[PDB]
Amino acid sequence: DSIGSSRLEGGSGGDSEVQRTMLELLNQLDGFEATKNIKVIMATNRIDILDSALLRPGRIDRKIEFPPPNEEARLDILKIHSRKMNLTRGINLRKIAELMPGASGAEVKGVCTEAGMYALRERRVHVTQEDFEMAVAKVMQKD
Amino acid sequence: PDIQKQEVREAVELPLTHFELYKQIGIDPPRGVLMYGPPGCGKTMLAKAVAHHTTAAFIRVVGSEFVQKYLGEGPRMVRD
Amino acid sequence: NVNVKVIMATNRADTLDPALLRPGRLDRKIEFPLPDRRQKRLIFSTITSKMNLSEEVDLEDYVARPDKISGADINSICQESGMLAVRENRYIVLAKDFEKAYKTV
Amino acid sequence: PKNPDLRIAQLRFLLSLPEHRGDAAVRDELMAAVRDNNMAPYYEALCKSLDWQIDVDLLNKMKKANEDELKRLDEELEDAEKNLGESEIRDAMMAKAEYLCRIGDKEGALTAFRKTYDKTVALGHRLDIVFYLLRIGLFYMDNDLITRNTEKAKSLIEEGGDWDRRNRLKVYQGLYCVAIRDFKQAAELFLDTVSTFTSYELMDYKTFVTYTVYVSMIALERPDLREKVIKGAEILEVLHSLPAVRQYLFSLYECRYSVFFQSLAVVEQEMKKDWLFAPHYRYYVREMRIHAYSQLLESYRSLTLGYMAEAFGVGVEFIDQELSRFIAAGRLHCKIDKVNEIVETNRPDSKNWQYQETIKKGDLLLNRVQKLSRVINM
Amino acid sequence: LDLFLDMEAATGQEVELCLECIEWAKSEKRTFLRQALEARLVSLYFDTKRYQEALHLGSQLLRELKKMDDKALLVEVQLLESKTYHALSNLPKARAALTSARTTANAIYCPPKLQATLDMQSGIIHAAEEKDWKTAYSYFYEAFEGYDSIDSPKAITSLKYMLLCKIMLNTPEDVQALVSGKLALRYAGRQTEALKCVAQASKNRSLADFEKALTDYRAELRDDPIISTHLAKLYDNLLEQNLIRVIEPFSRVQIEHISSLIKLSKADVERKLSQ
Amino acid sequence: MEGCVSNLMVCNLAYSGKLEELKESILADKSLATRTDQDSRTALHWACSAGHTEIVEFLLQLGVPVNDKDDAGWSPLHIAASAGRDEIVKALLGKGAQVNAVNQNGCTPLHYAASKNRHEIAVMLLEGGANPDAKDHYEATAMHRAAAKGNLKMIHILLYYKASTNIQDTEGNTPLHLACDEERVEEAKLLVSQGASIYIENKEEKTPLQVAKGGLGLILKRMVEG
Repeated sequence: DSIGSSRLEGGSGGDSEVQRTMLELLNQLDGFEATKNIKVIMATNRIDILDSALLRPGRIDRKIEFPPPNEEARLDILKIHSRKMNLTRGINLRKIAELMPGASGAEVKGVCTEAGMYALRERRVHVTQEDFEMAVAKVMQKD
Repeated sequence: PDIQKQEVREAVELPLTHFELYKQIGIDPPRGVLMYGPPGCGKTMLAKAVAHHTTAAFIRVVGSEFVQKYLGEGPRMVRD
Repeated sequence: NVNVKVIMATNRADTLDPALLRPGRLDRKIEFPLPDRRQKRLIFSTITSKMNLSEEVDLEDYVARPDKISGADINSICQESGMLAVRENRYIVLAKDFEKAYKTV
Repeated sequence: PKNPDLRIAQLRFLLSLPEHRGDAAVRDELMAAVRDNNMAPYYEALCKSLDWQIDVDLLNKMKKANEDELKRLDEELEDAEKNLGESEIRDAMMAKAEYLCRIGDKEGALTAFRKTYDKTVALGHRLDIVFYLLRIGLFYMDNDLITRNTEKAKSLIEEGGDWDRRNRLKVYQGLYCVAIRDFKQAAELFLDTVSTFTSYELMDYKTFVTYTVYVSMIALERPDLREKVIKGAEILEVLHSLPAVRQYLFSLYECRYSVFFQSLAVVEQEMKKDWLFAPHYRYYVREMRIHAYSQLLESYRSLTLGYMAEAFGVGVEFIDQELSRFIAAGRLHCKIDKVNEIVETNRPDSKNWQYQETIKKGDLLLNRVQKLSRVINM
Repeated sequence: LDLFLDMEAATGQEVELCLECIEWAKSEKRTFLRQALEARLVSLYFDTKRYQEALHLGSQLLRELKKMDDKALLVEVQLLESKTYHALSNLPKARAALTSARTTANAIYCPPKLQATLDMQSGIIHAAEEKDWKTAYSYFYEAFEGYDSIDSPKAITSLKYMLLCKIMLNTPEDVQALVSGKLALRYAGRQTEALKCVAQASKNRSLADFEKALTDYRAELRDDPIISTHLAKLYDNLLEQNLIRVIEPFSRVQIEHISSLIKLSKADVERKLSQ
Repeated sequence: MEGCVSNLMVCNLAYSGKLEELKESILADKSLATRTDQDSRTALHWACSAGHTEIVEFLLQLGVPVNDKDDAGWSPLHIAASAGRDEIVKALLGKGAQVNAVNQNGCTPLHYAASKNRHEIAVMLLEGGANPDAKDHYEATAMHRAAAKGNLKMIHILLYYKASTNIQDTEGNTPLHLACDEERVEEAKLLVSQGASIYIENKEEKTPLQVAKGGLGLILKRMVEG
């Protein structure tokens, strides 16, 4: 799963090497099976989904829609992210989870990972709602 | 062995000379500065601009010197 | 708990890998495909601040025409104009050297 | 506490001994007696106060007010107790302990601050509690007790210096170094005066400057002054507060004892009648005198009695016994001879003496290797 | 208000009248008016040599000024802030306020009155620490260009500042070259004569004559600014030159004999020496 | 470094602002004012640049042509507008100088008048019968630069003459787009309330609503429908 940096000229072929690798791997799996419980799960944030659709013109695939920041899906994973880092009991996650729709769920993780740094810089042992709010503002400054 | 230079300024010289202010406003200073586009070059003009605006240690890159026959030198170099 | 500054440079925004652009790292993202009037005015202002300016030099045509046709390394072109002005033909650099440096490269 | 009642109760020193200032002192003591539950402190200080005629009147109201407020704090504590929360019980116990500092009960404050010490989620809040012990520690003027929690909280910080936290702590260090006679090691403490602001919790800014001006002017020599205060703009900004300080600095820097001895009375009167600065009023005078004498005798070898008497504007008979005492007891320079009726020194403290500076540590090392030889075989 | 303050009469009721003006402006709810009245008021306290309420109300003014529009108005009060901090002699805050004023006034074109005052003050700031006399001389030069022929006192004090900062580096030749000019000849007066005496005492390397310049002309030098400390610094500098000149070859010699040439008392001499 | 801005003596004298030596030069030789430098300019241009009224009034009294241009086509009126001097403009317009004169980029003096933010100069220039709807080689009016430098009063006095806001740049960017790019709320709301069409699309096919950020285009559309 790649958003960061590529040449897209020679890098497209560089990725095409890995695509060829998983291609021949799928050719081995389709060819025969030595043992069960063998699967592969990939991810793509870009047009390389359609490129994979070009490499796999409707042969073997499993399609699952993945909307960014769906909601109820934001809450539980926000709790999961709140398990590792220190968080008080007087904070409301609902509205701060509902404060960033229509964009993505990565903004939430950004808000969290930053809130850790915010709490460390403000010398706080815990994270508050105002921290999450300001973090939301900061991550919405870019978008 | 007007908005661009202001945003960059606030993303460079303001975090440099101001700490406790950022602690008061509760805002973490941005580390990165991003550029884009084929016509836009940058990478020089802005660096020299910051160099003239603020006086400090600046590190300019000659490209990648860490790619060699020895792969163990790189991590130690960037660590140094 | 440390003092450092790291800035990034990239040509395109579709640049693709799992390293640099991961959310939570870069707090500033600026797309700059086609430089506007204000940015040109400022970037010419900072370069006309140190170097000797002139009243005959117009910033209007240079804030206009490059908006249509945009080249790279503006400061380098200005330095080339400095190489045109190092010929000791004229004391104060004018729009002639700039336009010449623009049409040549 | 952080209330002005701390300073009001800190004025008890000048309220007690002198009978001259015992009017306004007991006046604003009685005036502030109705604030921040001052009943118990002035009840204990009642021996230095007036009769029981007007005293027992307010006691009946203050004692029931104290009980009501305390049982209300207990009620709030019970409301916070048996419930889910962290900062609630912390702030409740903290405020309760603050009121326990207001009444002046050290035991209740001790056990309360101990409980909230055990309830500390972080080292920062712990340091806040420590400071809460320090502010009342200034009133109780304890020594080892206030240094105990600070020495304990000294290690394992890792969060770095904050804005008003490290600053206030630095101020506390300045204060406990005002109490102790340590100077040279305390010379780094007042360098934070740039970031210091007005504080109503312990001491005012101008009062802090007024307190540190003594150690800065006396304990620090001219190179130290030029390196710190003269180069700095702080004293340049705060000299406009009072005309006295500027004159005291200029007269000493220009080595003029004429106006210095004239204004010396004001310095002496300002030196005494102070809470923590009282026992040291004997030391600073002698130290400043011997420092001035050493400074004047530094660049001067043979001194006539006339120019000296004109410079100091004082009799020769007094500086006679003065210097005579500063020979043996003072131990500053070499022997002075009056045979020529003119002061003439020698002071071979440079060449051979620089090499003779190690003979003391050498003899001590000799005794110490005699100790090392004493450990041998048994 | 300005025309009333230019008269300089009964300054006691002036401040109270200004307070009435501020109260009235607040009564009619005019922000810019009361801000201007306070901007003049802090100048009044600046002329009253009171650095407390001027800096306090000045700061309180800055707080509401930074939040609002018209950044050009901030340049004035920040300049006066640099002035009063120069009176309090504080380098970092005055330099920071100066830089802030520069980056504030960079976009907006300032009048020659305010613009030249920036460089004029900056020159004194750089002359305080005595880092580089050239840059300072440049600042006083541009300040002279801005203060040129607007008013007589401003011009004569401009050339006064020029001759001062240029005599800080002790070159009387350029002083003569400047006073030989016809342009500065019409701006000449009793002010530049003392400077000519200083330049003469510098080129002749005379002490007692410089003391005479500090004697007869002190009636004037009475209104002399804080630069008098720098003047005494130059005096003590030349004094140091003489002291390391005539004393050095003599290992041990009579003090009255070596002071016979300088024909001055040995008191201040012994004081400075021992110092 | 600094020095003479031109090789000619009369030009440097006009730039230095010496009245007596210049008058003496003219009285000595009348052909000195007709001379041309390497910059193809005369003493009149440097005199208008210096901001001296007496000199330019004397020259205009002598009857020197105001239509004289350099290699870059700069007119004395452009220099006068760029200098920010009212009296010079009064003199030039008083002598009947052409306001339709164009420079290398074809920018009218109104552009430089709005660039230096001079209200009086702009008003006096537009009073002489000048056309606010005139376009340069880049096909842009003074309203563009006025909205770019964030001048409300300039656009206001430009609208006092009922100048059309429907002028389209060759790039496709209307003054409203520049008003949104400058993030000026007052200017945007004003221009929109004046009947400016928001349906004009550029070469990038970007509506003015998408140009502004922070929901400014929303309240702009609110002002349109309202």
